[PDB]
Parts: sequence; structure tokens; C-alpha cells
Amino acid sequence: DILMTQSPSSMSVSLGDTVSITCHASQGISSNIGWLQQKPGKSFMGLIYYGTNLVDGVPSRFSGSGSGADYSLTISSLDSEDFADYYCVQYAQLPYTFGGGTKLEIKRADAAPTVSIFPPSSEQLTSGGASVVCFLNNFYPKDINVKWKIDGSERQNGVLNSWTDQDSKDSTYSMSSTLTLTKDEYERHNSYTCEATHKTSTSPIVKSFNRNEC
Amino acid sequence: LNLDPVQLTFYAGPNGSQFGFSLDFHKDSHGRVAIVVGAPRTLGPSQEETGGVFLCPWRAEGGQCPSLLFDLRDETRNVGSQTLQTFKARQGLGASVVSWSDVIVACAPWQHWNVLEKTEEAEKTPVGSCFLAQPESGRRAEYSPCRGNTLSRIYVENDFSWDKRYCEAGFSSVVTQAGELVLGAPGGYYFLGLLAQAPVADIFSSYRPGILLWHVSSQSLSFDSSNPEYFDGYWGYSVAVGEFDGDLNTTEYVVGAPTWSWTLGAVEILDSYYQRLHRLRGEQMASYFGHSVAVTDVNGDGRHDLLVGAPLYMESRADRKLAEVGRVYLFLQPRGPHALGAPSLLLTGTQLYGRFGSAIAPLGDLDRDGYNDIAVAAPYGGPSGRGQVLVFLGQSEGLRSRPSQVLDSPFPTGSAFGFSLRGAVDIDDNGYPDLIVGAYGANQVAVYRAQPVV
Amino acid sequence: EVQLQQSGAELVKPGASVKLSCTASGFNIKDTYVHWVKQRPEQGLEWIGRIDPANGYTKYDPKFQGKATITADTSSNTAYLQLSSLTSEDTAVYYCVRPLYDYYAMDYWGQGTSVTVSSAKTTAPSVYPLAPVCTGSSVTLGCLVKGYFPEPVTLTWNSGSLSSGVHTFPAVLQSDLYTLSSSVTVTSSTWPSQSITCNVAHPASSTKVDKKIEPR
Amino acid sequence: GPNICTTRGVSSCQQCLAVSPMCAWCSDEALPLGSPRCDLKENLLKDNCAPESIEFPVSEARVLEDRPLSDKGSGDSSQVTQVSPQRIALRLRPDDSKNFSIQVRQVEDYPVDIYYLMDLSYSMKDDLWSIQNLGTKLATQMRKLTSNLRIGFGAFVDKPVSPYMYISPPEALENPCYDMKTTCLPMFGYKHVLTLTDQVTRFNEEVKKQSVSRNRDAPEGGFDAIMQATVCDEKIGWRNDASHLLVFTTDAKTHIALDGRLAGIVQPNDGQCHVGSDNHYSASTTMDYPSLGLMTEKLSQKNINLIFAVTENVVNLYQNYSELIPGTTVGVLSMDSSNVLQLIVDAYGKIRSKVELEVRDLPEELSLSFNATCLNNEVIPGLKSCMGLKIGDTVSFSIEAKVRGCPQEKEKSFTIKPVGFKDSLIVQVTFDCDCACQAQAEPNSHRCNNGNGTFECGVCRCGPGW
Ligand SMILES: *[C@@H]1O[C@H](CO)[C@@H](O[C@@H]2O[C@H](CO)[C@@H](O[C@@H]3O[C@H](CO[C@H]4O[C@H](CO)[C@@H](O)[C@H](O)[C@@H]4O)[C@@H](O)[C@H](O[C@H]4O[C@H](CO)[C@@H](O)[C@H](O)[C@@H]4O)[C@@H]3O)[C@H](O)[C@H]2NC(C)=O)[C@H](O)[C@H]1NC(C)=O
Ligand SMILES: N=C(N)c1ccc(C(=O)N[C@@H](Cc2ccc([N+](=O)[O-])cc2)C(=O)N2CCc3nn(CC(=O)O)cc3C2)cc1
Ligand SMILES: *[C@@H]1O[C@H](CO)[C@@H](O[C@@H]2O[C@H](CO)[C@@H](O)[C@H](O)[C@H]2NC(C)=O)[C@H](O)[C@H]1NC(C)=O
Ligand SMILES: *[C@@H]1O[C@H](CO)[C@@H](O)[C@H](O)[C@H]1NC(C)=O
Ligand SMILES: [Ca+2]
Ligand SMILES: [Ca+2]
Ligand SMILES: [Ca+2]
Ligand SMILES: [Ca+2]
Ligand SMILES: [Mn+2]
Ligand SMILES: [Mn+2]
Ligand SMILES: [Mn+2]
Repeated sequence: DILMTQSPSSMSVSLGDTVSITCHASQGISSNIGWLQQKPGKSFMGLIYYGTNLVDGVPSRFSGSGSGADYSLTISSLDSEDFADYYCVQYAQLPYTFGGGTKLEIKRADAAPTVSIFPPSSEQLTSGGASVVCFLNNFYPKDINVKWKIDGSERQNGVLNSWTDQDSKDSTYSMSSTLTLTKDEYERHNSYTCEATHKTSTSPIVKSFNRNEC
Repeated sequence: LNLDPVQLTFYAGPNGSQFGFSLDFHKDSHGRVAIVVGAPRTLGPSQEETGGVFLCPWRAEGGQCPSLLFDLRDETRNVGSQTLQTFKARQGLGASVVSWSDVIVACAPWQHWNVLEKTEEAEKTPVGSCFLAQPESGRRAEYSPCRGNTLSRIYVENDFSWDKRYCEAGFSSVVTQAGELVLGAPGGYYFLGLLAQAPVADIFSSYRPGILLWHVSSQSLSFDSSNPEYFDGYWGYSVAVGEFDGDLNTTEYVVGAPTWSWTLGAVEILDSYYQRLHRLRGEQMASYFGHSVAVTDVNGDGRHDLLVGAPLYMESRADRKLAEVGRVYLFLQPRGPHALGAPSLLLTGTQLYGRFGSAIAPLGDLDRDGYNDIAVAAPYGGPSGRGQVLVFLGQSEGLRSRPSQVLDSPFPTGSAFGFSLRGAVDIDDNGYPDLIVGAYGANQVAVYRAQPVV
Repeated sequence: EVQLQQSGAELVKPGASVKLSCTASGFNIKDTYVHWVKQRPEQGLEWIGRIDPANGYTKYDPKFQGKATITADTSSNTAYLQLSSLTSEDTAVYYCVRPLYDYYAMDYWGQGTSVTVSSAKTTAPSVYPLAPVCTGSSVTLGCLVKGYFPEPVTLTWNSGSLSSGVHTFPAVLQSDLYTLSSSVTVTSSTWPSQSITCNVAHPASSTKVDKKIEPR
Repeated sequence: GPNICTTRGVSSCQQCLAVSPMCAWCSDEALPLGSPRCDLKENLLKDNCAPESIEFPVSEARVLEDRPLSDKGSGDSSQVTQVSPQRIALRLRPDDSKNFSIQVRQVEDYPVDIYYLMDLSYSMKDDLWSIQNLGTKLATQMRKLTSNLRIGFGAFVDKPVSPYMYISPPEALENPCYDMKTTCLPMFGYKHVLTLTDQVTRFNEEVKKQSVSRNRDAPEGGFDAIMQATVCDEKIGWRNDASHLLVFTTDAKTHIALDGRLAGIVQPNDGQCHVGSDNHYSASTTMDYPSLGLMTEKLSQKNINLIFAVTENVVNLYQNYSELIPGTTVGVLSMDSSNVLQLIVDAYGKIRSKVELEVRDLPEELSLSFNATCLNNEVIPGLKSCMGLKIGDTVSFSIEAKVRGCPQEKEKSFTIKPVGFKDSLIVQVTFDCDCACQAQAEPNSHRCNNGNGTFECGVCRCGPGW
């Protein structure tokens, strides 16, 4: 099949900027390429077909170019609705193949996360489980690494992470990390910690509690 | 009657280009009338016959004309694991030209097409194609509705049903006043013949260069059949439009099928959905009844009338002998919803092999008496066989049985003077509709100006 | 207008089969090709196959040869995608695609049909309150929704009253059962001064549990 | 008593003969003043007119050439006489009429030419196989009817040009049957194969080397082949004195004039021969198919008897074409041409079963009437043709010519010829309107008003200028 290498995977940009998404093919496809848009939580809209032709209804700020095995999608003066996903697709040969995908995200000033650790609830412990939740809310950029520590030693099995999309108000990101143990295994130890690594601080942000002690 | 045969205007093209094979009047956005001329054997870039189109400005002296440029390069697109190919050599661009609003539609009926998929193919066949141009703006567009991507094997499995590979779309053409291009494809459906209709505005908006195969959703093609009466009938050899059903919102189609029912020939009137309203059967086999059709109201009752040409009709003469002269048939539309009866008038040629009725052109009202008139061509008629054009004046009962004026060819022998005709347009703005006559054998076009009656 | 209307979301078990629909609105399905595309968060977009409804001829990516079977009925003006021998990897969003002008393009898309393959039964969630530990100007609470099936669940604070300053994180599949969490932030003078309750609803099992957050 | 010759009151000998074919003129001097000069010849002799001075022309009809009809058409350097008489002298006075006769015989053992023109499209492949012995088979049956037989062979398909011709892939040009599991010849319009020869084994060995080709559309270009086989006299080899049979075998419809426009071909058929040294029709891809009228002209010009030997699925089609092309015969051909031998013999008997008279160069003032004595001495009025004849039969036609007035030219000649026959009858007409006494007239006669008139035939005439 024809490999479609789309780049970049994501980019942080502002309104009015002029950005360019590229799409490289494993072989020459001679403008037999199309571009697609997928706004957050919605279906697909056709942008370009045959390399340069705009789909009816698409604004003129979108513009496609390229030839051979290298093409591009350019958006002059970004609009608020342009912050979405974008895929390239070749149809020179069967089967059709798509690119990896490019996500346009709002740029803003860096922001350190707000950490908060939560011991297991009294209801959960009575049932036989134990979950230690660690929220990491409102931070920029999105790149972040969480690390759980039991009695000062790392733990990797039983972690359940979840990330939100970029917030519509302040354009930040958030994260929820959940460490689930058994009630018995939870009481074999005392200290429970979640460390956060961000480019905002060379030193990791640390929050922790002690079992029994409060 | 009142055409001037003394002071003519002559336009000319290259030698051997068959300049004048087709012609039409063209009004730009300001109403200034020009003359579009098709030259189907004009040399292309590779010094090979591809055809060409010329847009002649009106000048009482005439002379040479500028070219209306089109893309003559063969196209190849590798898409969907297939290979699409267009071949424009000997395509005959300009074998038919027609003008509507500020748009010219020139067609290449013999443009070939082929689809390659591995070792299989769709067979390199003449699907035909029409080129569209808005001269003042430079916009271009193409329309080739018979191009397919089905491989040859599939047509054999289905016994060659719905086989549009040999359409030759643009063989004949006409545009409705609403702006709907209607192309005659006498090879469609394995030489049964089909009609292709599509709005001009949608051809422009849906076209992009290089696509070759694209959808025109607003288009509408006629239907195949299993009736052996339509086999090799060349349905769409000639086409025209008019009002025949009493409804002024609908436009009716007139189609020629000169070899219908084993070369008996026929002409059929249809609605926009290709449902047949009437059928005029030929009088004699191989006479090519339906070679040309013309629609105009000749008797001044507001109802469009029909004229059919049979250029190879053989007239009965003494001692049980036949003489090929050609014949024209006139059908008057009856009042209200009724079927067109027998011909109201038969016009028969006089010169042997003259091909009287090869072309019939409505002149409008030439002598300004209230009745529209027509012109009939005999491209190899006249006492010298050089060609003649005859004018028949309309009257309350139809048409006069004798011509009011005869135009002798000013060109040498073999010019096919009259093979293409067009009138009902005042080109010099003197209040009288004029007549342009093509002669592709001499690569020229002669303009006859109408003058006040003497 | 050209609109592609697909069937609703499907919830099925592994090894079974499902047949998605793609009905044409504002045009005839017979006009152009009809493609089928599969979408997953990690694997991205994949081309299943195509069909010409005018004749039934089809094309497939060899990766789907067997599971996918594309058909069409011009009577109902619909195109179908059948998936057999379902697996947890078949859980994806499926779109039907048709072109605008170019015969081979991919321009018009349906809204997409969701498919979830799982052996899990309809399980009600277990809601847990998340109170902080035994200081600052801003306090943060939480709520853990664990072990429910199938999706989705609606979560609010104080029955939609407290809406600002909230982060409800996407659900996460935890061994055939989903898990969800939500956080909320206010000032110190608000809590425990004012009651804050976690409202959760799971219409699949028809359960609407609410847990009030209590300090430690 | 008085009649029309006297009561008209004529002025000269010429006007007297113009009154009626019965009037005579007396140029005698010794004639009473009251006695008229323009009367019946009996009345003139009754009034003592000199018999030498009597002008009374009589319309007659005498033969000049009267060769006897031939009993056999065999032998001779074509000294066969099919029409008797061959030339007569006809004399007519104004408004009179005279009658004469003509005999026509379908001579026995007349030489025959047969040119087998054959559809060689793909559906005629089995037709080729069943005619490999046709040359010798035909010679045996025609030997019963003629001693001078010549046969030839030609083949056609269609115009080797798109869309009639497959043009893809390049392999299909050298072998149109590439997509099947067979090989066929490259497409050809019309090709001559064998000139009319009496060596019948040349027919067999040429047919055994022929093979079919393949084109796309059901109608074929056989009419192109009919034209060339007709107007290429020297290449096909039609003898001047022989019945010319052109056997046209096909199983499909035929292209007609103006069909060529679907191949971009618009130049009309010129009716001229275009088969050169390569024996192929060179104008196939540049000149349109002929028309029925042009075919009829060339068929009649070369005395070719066209025979449509077509399959049952197109018999009515070619039976109708045959009605627009007089002299053409139709026979029902099998799907493998297995019955073409008897079909040819039946057509030849049907061809020589009719005798139809034709007039050429008849002056405007003359009008003819004909009678047919076909069968056994049965007179048929107002008819100039016979039917149902057999080889060796003889018919006769009684003819009467009626002249209107007196034309300017006093001597003309026209021809009576049966359709397709070599021989004819030449009628040398002479209009005797003037008198012999006019050749000895006296201009400026002193008997006539002091030299103001001309004295001719015993009367005075106003001279030139009066
Ligand atoms: C070769 O040439 C022959 C001779 O012309 C053609 O045969 C004619 O074909 C046409 C059409 O197929 C016939 O026209 C029809 O005539 C019918 C009446 O015919 C009667 O009288 C004749 C006289 O001999 C009889 O032989 C016959 O059996 C009948 O008793 C009408 O009924 C038809 O009218 C119907 O159809 C027409 C359209 O075709 C409608 O407009 C009418 O309203 C009505 O529905 C029609 O008029 C003609 O009669 C045929 N003649 C003969 C002698 O058979 C061949 O078709 C032609 N072949 C080829 C291959 O070209
Ligand atoms: N209802 C419709 N719209 C409609 C109407 C008519 C047709 C049609 O005419 N079909 C052809 C099919 C076809 C093709 C190739 C070959 N072949 O190559 O053998 C034989 C037969 C057909 O039946 N023919 C008649 C016999 C024939 N013999 N030949 C070979 C030669 O003469 O070279 C070519 C012909 C043409 C299709 C559709
Ligand atoms: C052909 O035969 C007809 C008879 O069938 C002839 O007509 C008659 O000819 C005789 C000749 O003496 C006249 O007396 C009759 O009056 C004619 N019958 C009429 C006029 O009805 C005719 O003359 C013959 N013609 C030839 C050239 O032989
Ligand atoms: C003219 O007719 C008469 C009687 O029919 C016939 O006897 C005579 O022979 C005819 N004339 C000639 C020259 O044969
Ligand atoms: Ca109407
Ligand atoms: Ca009218
Ligand atoms: Ca008039
Ligand atoms: Ca004018
Ligand atoms: Mn054939
Ligand atoms: Mn056969
Ligand atoms: Mn053919």
C-alpha cells in the first residue's frame, strides 16, 4: 500500500496565523490527494480534492498545493472554527490510505498544574477496593508525566490516566491519574505520592498523604 | 427574396481545415454579433489534424479570423488503480458549433477515450467531447458524458447493454433558451443513438481540469432499448428544440434517426424526459430522412412547425426510373393537443445528386411580411453541380411551393456550398435577418446580407 | 442537499455480526461510488472498501477481506456495511463516504455509526466521594465513577447548579467496564461551609445516585 | 367533291403536304385557273395533270440490316444476333404514321461471367468452408446452360477505420481476434482476389487461402465493394459480350451513403475505380459509401446483374433495396452458404426470363406505341416487355411512330434496345415535308409580279424580304 506520512502531529498557533500542514507519500501520486477536517466531537468535512480544488462551500483561506509525493494544506488567517483535526488521503491507488492526522491547538502562556491527591473513600474501602486519585488541572503545554510513589518507591501497575481536551475558556489542559489497589494491599504501606513533571518547573510538583495519619 | 447576391462577405481559414463545416451567430455580453466557425481538420500542435474554432468579428470585407483557443494536449490520469486516457488526434473539434448567451460550445465528435486496468481495457473508442468557452472572460469547460471506466469484459457479459463507448457526443448539438445543452450521440448504445442533456452553468461549476471523469448530477441521458427498429438508427444524427405540447414551461426535443428501422429513417418529438410525443416515419429507404431537422413557425399562428430533410430521396420519373435529388418535408403543428398529420407540403430537388435538403435553416421573417421563412441547401445542386441555396417564403397555409430566390455557389466545384447554414440574426444591424453559408470544401464562409425589398 | 444518514450506534457481543446502514438524502444512492471508512483513536483512519450501487461491484482493502461485506439496495436508496466475527478491535466509528465531482474522491461524509463490541453486561456504577486530606485559598473536590457499562454517564454538581470550575474527564475502559472521574474547585470559604453533592446518572441501568462530599 | 386539301386554300406545294397525308400537289403548267392544285392524287389524274408533276410522298418503312437471329450464342467473335432487324429506314410526311416490327430472342448458350463478392466478416467463417468446392460444382451445373463460363472472387468487410475497426490494443490491429482464442486477418475494406477466368480450379485454390476478419458494427461496407467490382472493368475482367452476374453474399445489414460521417468521412462517392496494384480499395477510409442512385447508374452503365444472396434475417431488407434498384434479383442464402449454387442458377434463369424494350435518342416530335407478342402468338396491346421466358424463346414487338408536324432537322436516328442486350435496332428517320419541284425554283421570276417573286412548283411565291 501507499504510506501517507502527515506532519506535524500537532501544532500550537494563534488566530490570524498562516500555518501549513504537509503530507508525504511513499510514491508519486500526481495530485490524487484530498484533505479532510474533523471538528471536535463531530464528523468529517471535505476540504480539498485533486490536490488544489476546493470543495464547494469551503472558504478561500484554505489552499492546497504540491505534486509528486509531497503536498501541503495551508490556512491563511486562522479562524476560531479552524481549530480541529486535519487528515490527508490519497486515492491514486487502491486501497485508499490516510495520513496520521494533524491537530491544531490554541497557543497560550505556560501554566503550572494544580495538583490534588485524594485517599480512598470510606465507602470504597468497605467494599474491598482502594483508589488514590490525583488530579492535575489547568496547565499548559499539554506534555506532562505523572509518577506514583508508594513509600517513596515507584509503582506502575494499576494506574489509570485520562486527559481532557483543550478547555474552551482558558485554553488549558487537565489530567486525572487513578491508582487502584486492593484493600489488603493498600494497608501494607503508608505513604502515597503522585509526582508531576512539567516544563514549568525543573523540580517535580509533589503532593502526598499518609494512611491512618490525618 | 431580398438577400443580396451581389456584394457578399467572405471569411476564410487554413487550407484543408474544412473551415465552415459548422457555424453559428455569437453575441457577446454587449449584443455585438460575431460568427463562430468550426474547422474540424485544423492542424494542432503535433502538426496533426485536431480541429479548431474561429471567432470572426463582423466586417463587411471579412477576411481572416482569430482562433478561439482550446487545450489540444492528450491527457492521462492514474487514479483509483486505473489509467484514464484522452486522445484528441483527428477528434474533429469544430464538427459542430453552437452559441448561447455569451458562451460557445464546440464539440469534437471523434475524440477517443480508453481506460487501462492491468492487462484489461475499456477499448479505445470515440466517446466524443464538447469544449465550452466564455470568450470575454476566458473561462473554459468540457463536457463528455459518455466517458466510462467499465472494462471491456463487462460489456460482453451484459450483451453490450448501456454501451456508451461509441457515442460521438457533440455530433449534433442545440441549446434551449433556458440554457440546457443537448448533445446528439448517434453511436450511443451500440449505434442506437442517445441524447445527453445538462445545464451549461453546471458544466462550468462541476468541471476542473485533469479530472476527466466527474459527476454532473443535473445531467440527463436518454435510454437504451431492445427494439430492433432502433438498431443502427443513429438516433441523434440531428437535433433541435421547440414547443409542441402546448405547455410553455416545458421544452420539447426534436431528434433525427436517419437509418431508423432498417434505413427507413424517422424523426421523433420528445419531452425533456425523452418520452416520445410523435414519430415521423420516412417515405423511402436510404433517403436519409432525418439527416437535418429545423423548427420554426412558418404560417404565423404562433405554433412551431417542423421541417425534415431527406437529401437522398429518389424521385419517381418517366419509364419507371428513379432520380436521387433529395426532398424536404413540412409538418404544421395542429391547434391544441393533436398528432402531427401528413406533410403539408413536399419540396423536391431538381439536380441529380444535388442532395437537396442536406441542411434547413430558419431565416426568421426575411421580407418582413409577418411569416417566417426558411432556406434549404443543395450542396451539389444547380446546373453546374457546384451547390445551391433556395429560399422558401412562409404563408398563411405554410410555405410557398416555389423558391423566391436561389443562391448559386460563388466557390469552385466540391466546396459543399450550403452543407452548413444559419440565419434569423441581423448581423449588420439594418433591421433584416441575414444568412451565413459554410463551404468547408473551399475552407470559407459567405455572408449574405438582407436588404429592403425591391 | 447531499446528506448521508447512517444508522444509530450499535452495542454487540464478540463473535456476533452487525449490519450498518447508509441512507441517501437529497439524491439517488446510484449516482456515485459509496465508500466505507473505519476510525480509531490510535490506528487512525482506514479504508474498508467501496461499492457502485448501480451494479453491485465492490472493492476491498485485503485487511478486511472476510469481516467486511458491502452491499446496496437502490430501492431503499441505502448502502450497507456488514461486519462478522466481531472482536474488541472492531470497536470503532464507521463512516460512509461519497465524492462530490471527482469520480474517485472522498468529499461527503455521514455522521458516523458507533460500534462497541464487548461481553460485559449492563452494570451500574459505584460512585465514591473524593474529599481532600487534613489549607490554601482554593479547595478541590472530586467524584469517582467506577465499574459501569455501557456508556455514557451524565455527571453534575449540585444538580447542575455548580457548573463553572469543573473538569469531567473522559471515561476509560477498565477490564470490560468503564471508569470516570470529575473534579471541581471553589474557594475555602465555600466548603465545607456549603454542601457539594456529586450527581451521576446511568440511563442504561436506570440509576441516579448522588454522593455528598464529606471532609475527613 | 371538295375535301380538306382544297377547302384549306393552300399557297404552295409545301403547305399542301402539310394539310393531310392524303393531299397531293400538281406542278403542271397546263392546269385550269379554277381547278385547285392541292387535291387527292386520284382527282389530280382525273383533271389531266401530268403524272410526273404530281407530288405525293408516301410514308414507308424498309429494312437496311436484317441479320437472322442466332440459334446458338456459343462460338464466334460475338457475331451473335439477338435483335432483328438491326437497322431500318423510316420515311414520314407531316402528321402521318408508319409501323414496323422488331424481334428479340434470348439466345441459347450465351457466355456468362460470375463474380463472387463475399462478406468475409467473422460470421461468414463457416460460409467460407462450404464453398471451397463451389468453383468446380458451379462449373458442372452451368455447363448445362453455357459453354463459355468465367468466374472470379472478391471479398469485403467494412471501412478499416474507427469506430468500425478495433484500434486497441496494438495487437488488435494485426489480429482483430486477439481477445478471443483465434487469429483473423487485419481489417480490410474491399479486396479483389481473382479476375474472371475460365480455369475454375483457380477459384477453389483462391477460396481455400481466404480467411475472415472482424469488425464492430453489424452493417458492413458491401456497397463499397459493389461499386468497385462494377466500375473496375479491367481488373474484374467483365467481357463485352457476356451476361454479367455479380453475386453479393452477406448475412447482415449494409451501410449506405451518409453513414460514413460516423468515421469522419464526408466526401461523397465519386463512382470511380480506386483498386490499384495491391488489389485493395484505397479510398475506403477517405470516401463515403455510395448511394442507391449512384449504384444503379454504374450497374446499368456496365450491364451488371446484381444478385442479393442474403440470409433470411435480412431478405425483406434487401428485397426492398432491390425494388429501388431495377434489374436486381434476390435469393435466400443459408447460414453457411450451402445453397448458393442452386441460388445462383435460379437467379440466372430469372435474369434471362424477361425482355424489356428501351428507347434512346427519340426526338421530341415523335411518339411510339408498342405491342408484345409473348408466349404463343398472343398479342398484348400497349406493352413493351415480356416475362416468364426461357432460354431460346423469341418474342416480337410491333411498333408505330407518329410524328407531330414537321421538325426543322429533316434527318434523325434513334435506337430500340432490350435491357441488358448487346444488339439493338437503329431507326433512321427521314421527314419528307418538302417537294422535289422546290429544288428547281426560279428566284426573281419574270412570271411573278415583274421579278418581285419566286416561281416554284407552278406558282408564284413572295421572295425574301417580303
Ligand atoms: C420492406 O418493405 C415492406 C413493404 O413496404 C415493409 O412491409 C411494410 O411494413 C410496414 C411497417 O412494418 C407496414 O405498415 C403497416 O401496415 C399495416 C397494414 O397493412 C395491411 O395491409 C397490407 C397490404 O398488403 C398487408 O400486407 C398487411 O398484412 C395488413 O393487412 C398497418 O396495420 C400498420 O399500422 C400500424 O402501425 C403503424 C406504424 O407502423 C401505426 O402508425 C398505425 O397507427 C398502426 O398502429 C402499418 O401501416 C406495411 O403494411 C408493410 N407492407 C407489407 C406489404 O408488408 C417491410 O417492413 C420492409 N422491410 C424492411 C426490412 O425494411
Ligand atoms: N439494444 C441495444 N442497444 C443493442 C443493439 C445491438 C447491438 C449489437 O449490434 N451487438 C453486436 C454484438 C457483437 C459484437 C462483436 C461480434 N464479433 O466480433 O463476433 C459479434 C457480435 C451484434 O449483435 N452484431 C450482429 C452480428 C455481428 N457480427 N459481427 C462480427 C463482424 O461482422 O466482424 C459483429 C456483429 C454485430 C448491441 C446493443
Ligand atoms: C397494337 O395492337 C392494338 C390492338 O390491340 C392496335 O390497336 C388497333 O389497331 C388497329 C390497326 O388497324 C386499329 O384499326 C384499331 O382502331 C386500334 N384499336 C384501338 C385504337 O383501340 C394497335 O394499332 C397495335 N399497334 C402496333 C404498333 O402494332
Ligand atoms: C404494319 O401493320 C400491318 C398490319 O398490322 C402489317 O401487315 C405490316 O407488316 C406492318 N408493317 C411492317 C413494316 O411490318
Ligand atoms: Ca413544451
Ligand atoms: Ca405553425
Ligand atoms: Ca417572410
Ligand atoms: Ca441584416
Ligand atoms: Mn459481419
Ligand atoms: Mn456464417
Ligand atoms: Mn460493420
